[PDB]
Amino acid sequence: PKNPLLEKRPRNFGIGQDIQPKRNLSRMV
Amino acid sequence: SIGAKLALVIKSGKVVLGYRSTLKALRSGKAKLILIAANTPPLRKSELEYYSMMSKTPVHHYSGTNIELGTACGKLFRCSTMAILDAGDSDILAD
Amino acid sequence: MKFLKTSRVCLVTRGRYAGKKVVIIQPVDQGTKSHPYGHALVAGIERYPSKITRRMSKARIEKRSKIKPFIKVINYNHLMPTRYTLELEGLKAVINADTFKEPSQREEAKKTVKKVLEDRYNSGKNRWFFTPLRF
Amino acid sequence: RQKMEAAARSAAEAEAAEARAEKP
Amino acid sequence: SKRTKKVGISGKYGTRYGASLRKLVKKQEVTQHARYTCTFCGKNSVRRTAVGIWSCKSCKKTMAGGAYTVSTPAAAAMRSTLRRLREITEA
RNA sequence: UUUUUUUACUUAUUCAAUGAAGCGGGGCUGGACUUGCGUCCAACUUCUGGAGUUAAGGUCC
RNA sequence: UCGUGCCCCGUGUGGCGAAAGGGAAGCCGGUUAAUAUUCCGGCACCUGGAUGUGGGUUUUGCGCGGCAACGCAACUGAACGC
Ligand SMILES: [Zn+2]
Repeated sequence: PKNPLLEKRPRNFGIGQDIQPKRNLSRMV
Repeated sequence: SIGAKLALVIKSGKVVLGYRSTLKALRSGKAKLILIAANTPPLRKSELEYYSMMSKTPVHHYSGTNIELGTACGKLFRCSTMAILDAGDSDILAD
Repeated sequence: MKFLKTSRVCLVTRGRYAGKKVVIIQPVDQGTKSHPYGHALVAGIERYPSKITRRMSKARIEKRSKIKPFIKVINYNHLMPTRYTLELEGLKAVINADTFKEPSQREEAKKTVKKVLEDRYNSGKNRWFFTPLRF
Repeated sequence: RQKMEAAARSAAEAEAAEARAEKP
Repeated sequence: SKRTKKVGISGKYGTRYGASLRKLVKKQEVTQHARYTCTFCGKNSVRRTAVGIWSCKSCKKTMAGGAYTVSTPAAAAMRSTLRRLREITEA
């Protein structure tokens, strides 16, 4: 059995929402 | 029409004019109606709406300013929010 | 109707515990001689349990799931009541008016509140009460 | 074991409470 | 007790600058020094701090406005046609 | 094969912006028209002078 | 530990330029032919460093009190931010 205190906190990466993740920016280096 | 109903409540019923007395009425749970002026700050408006939702009190958004709401109550001072505790002989509650 | 009853969850807005979540143990609407205004006897969380991730050890989880409670006489004007309720049988009459007149009674009451709140938190229920407010 | 039993009792109580709620 | 017949607030300028110029400046000085009713809190405490900048002493709101009046008629009419265009676009 | 006219293009050259961050083309989903399935157009935050950062989690080891 | 690697971050670039701008901290008494907030005497302060003692906190681990404004000799707080 898993711990009931463990929580999922999804991030929304739409415009105006949460900070963008670190993507591969090698095309624009 | 709401001005005429308000004048009838001032003449016959019981009201409290002002933010702190309105909050005290909502906490007591004997408030029958809440009137919120148009130019009330949005934070205070949201607080009053939350209090009225928790006490199950109807809310009327008065389209005038606090100056107009005080004039409608018949006072020479502004009023951003007010509570009707007793309707009196008016039908302001039936809406 | 009235909403400031027993098991009502509120937010403290003034004082040292501003921003903390409390549960109303006892409402005193007509006030007393010491506090001649509508007030409440409440119990709340001073230090929230820390966040628990899936790779923590059992000892670290047990360390981070500790709750520091507090008890308070608080004015109604310094509370922001919420639609949430928290019903705990172990907190029934855990504090009263003369609890706050003796430091050892406060300590025993805080021990009881800590035990009951930690049982409820370990149950996994009422997660909104045990997460801190962000402001 | 006692901690788990206390947590289970508190969860059962919470579920039952939710069921019953649903001039000087 | 009225102290001057016609100069009003322009009486500080004495006999200088010409009657028409003093009369022209008088309107702007009266409107730029008058107190206005705040649209946010309803108190009569809005006053100019700089040109185009009007602040309320009570609720501490600062508003971008006209040079010598709180609002300009062009901006009021512009707000009206903006509301009309927004209603047309939404409907 | 060459001379004029316009009429496209991009690789020289020129200008601007940025912490060189999301360009171009597909896929997925939804909506419109169309032919009876090709286009174009959209994904994502609007009552509030709050907060937003050290990945939570899923699944194989 | 496939041991001779991997990860995070973005903000740019240095120096000179004020004995009236900004700025850590010293007062009183006495003393010489001539110096003194600089010398002598008394009484202090600032900055930085090391490491003790007392006191505090903690077996409800990181203080308690006041409705509140806030108080009290203490009373953890890196990155990154306001
Ligand atoms: Zn104002």
